[PDB]
Amino acid sequence: VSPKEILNLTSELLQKCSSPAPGPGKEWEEYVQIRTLVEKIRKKQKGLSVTFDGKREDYFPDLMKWASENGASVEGFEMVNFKEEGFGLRATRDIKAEELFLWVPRKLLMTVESAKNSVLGPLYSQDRILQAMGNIALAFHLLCERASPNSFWQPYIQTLPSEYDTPLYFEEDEVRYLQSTQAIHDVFSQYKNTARQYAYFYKVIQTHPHANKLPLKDSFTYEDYRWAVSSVMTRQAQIPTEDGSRVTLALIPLWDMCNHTNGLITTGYNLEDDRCECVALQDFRAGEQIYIFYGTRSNAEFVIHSGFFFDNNSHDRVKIKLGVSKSDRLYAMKAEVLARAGIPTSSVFALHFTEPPISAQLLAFLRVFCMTEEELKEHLLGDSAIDRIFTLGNSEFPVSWDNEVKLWTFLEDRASLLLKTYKTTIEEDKSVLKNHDLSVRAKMAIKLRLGEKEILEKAVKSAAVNREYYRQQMEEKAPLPKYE
Amino acid sequence: TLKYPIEKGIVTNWDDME
Ligand SMILES: Nc1ncnc2c1ncn2[C@@H]1O[C@H](CSCC[C@H](N)C(=O)O)[C@@H](O)[C@H]1O
Repeated sequence: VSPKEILNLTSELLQKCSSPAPGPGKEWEEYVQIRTLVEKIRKKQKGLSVTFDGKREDYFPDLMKWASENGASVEGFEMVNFKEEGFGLRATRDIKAEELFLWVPRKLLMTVESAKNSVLGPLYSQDRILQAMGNIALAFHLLCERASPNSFWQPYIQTLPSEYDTPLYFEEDEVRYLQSTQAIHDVFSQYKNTARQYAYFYKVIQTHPHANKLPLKDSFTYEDYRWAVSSVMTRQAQIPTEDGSRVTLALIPLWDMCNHTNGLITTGYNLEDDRCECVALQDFRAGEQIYIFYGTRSNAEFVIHSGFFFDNNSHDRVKIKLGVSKSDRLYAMKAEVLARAGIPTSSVFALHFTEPPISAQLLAFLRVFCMTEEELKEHLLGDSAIDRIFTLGNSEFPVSWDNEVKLWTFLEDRASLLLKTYKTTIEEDKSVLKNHDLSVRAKMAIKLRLGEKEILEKAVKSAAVNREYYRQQMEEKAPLPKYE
Repeated sequence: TLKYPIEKGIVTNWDDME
């Protein structure tokens, strides 16, 4: 209730969220403690500082008029509230593939550069965090303009969602589904970053004289900051500056109403006309939702940064950490072969769900990881050594039949070991999804943990098929393919 | 292709201490 009480609570939140990492076995405990302090602050505040009287669809007409007055495309589509994705664009005429149907001039964008020239500018010029991280700078730009009734971007801000499905909005028990996964550490980090940043900037805005003119000084709630960073992370894009020599982060009105489907990037920046341009990803008949391809992200990144889980994401993947051990008697040769191949001795690789399960770099690493001393020598010495290194990432040219049997054996065993570190099985997750009635957010968490295991299980199965294939080649003593 | 391809919701680093 009291301004002094909020100051004390934010000071405590700042100290808590600035402490070092407690160790992976204590990150859940720290997460709940941070949540407890955040929810105590949030329940003593009044939600979003600025709210609007109308419904969301009441403001899209003004968004169109504003965009039209500044040279954007406003014909051929309409805004529709779709159940699956929320609001999106629907075609009102047939749109052919590769047709330029959407363009947005730079003047409509909210950018780090427009953040500098705004009321936030003076604080930006002094505070080191804002200068180093344009995404946070974008979030405060968005909040400041939201709190400014005469802002040029009011038609855009009034049509933004009021809530998101980033993990910042999850209940404790919805995040608890993610325990023992790879994704949950990033959920922890996002919550700790956001809480730290809110507390830091709350204290800055209240005392730093360069924030004297900020509209946020009257009211700056945790809900404000959660909304602003979720708005930015689910919608921001990278574009070039007007000159084209640097890049910057931006919010792109109208275009950012398109929801996601599998495909290719069809949005580019036109520097000569200074506008964002989007060509149709596929044919869209009148009455069909207009989709774009957001980018080649994993489902962990879609959930955590984009606020949704995407079924049949063809680019999904999980991390796998591998390294040559310094206690290997062949460490020095293996490290040198990898170095000549441009591969580190230790790294985090990816496993993919689509074919093939492992990339050229991971294949090259696994081959060297399993090489005998005589194979390593042939990759280090003589007039063919460079040629041998060049084909290390190529599935068609193995080092030896036994080298392939060994690396696929190791991978099968490693992916099976990783599968055993999860708190549930694939069969159990599928039963929960079938026999429990769940919120959207809980389903996102369960499908994310299920998706991790399904990638691991498919790597297990593909490695076993590869192992048995190359074992047959070894038994038959078949001739090794040679590159020419 | 695209000289300046635009990725919607591009992943950025929010760790102000890193
Ligand atoms: N294929 C998809 N499935 C589910 N939600 C999706 C989606 N593509 C986009 N979204 C949603 O749209 C957001 C990106 S901005 C796109 C417009 C948004 N639906 C709105 O109402 O403003 C994501 O955070 C997610 O909430």
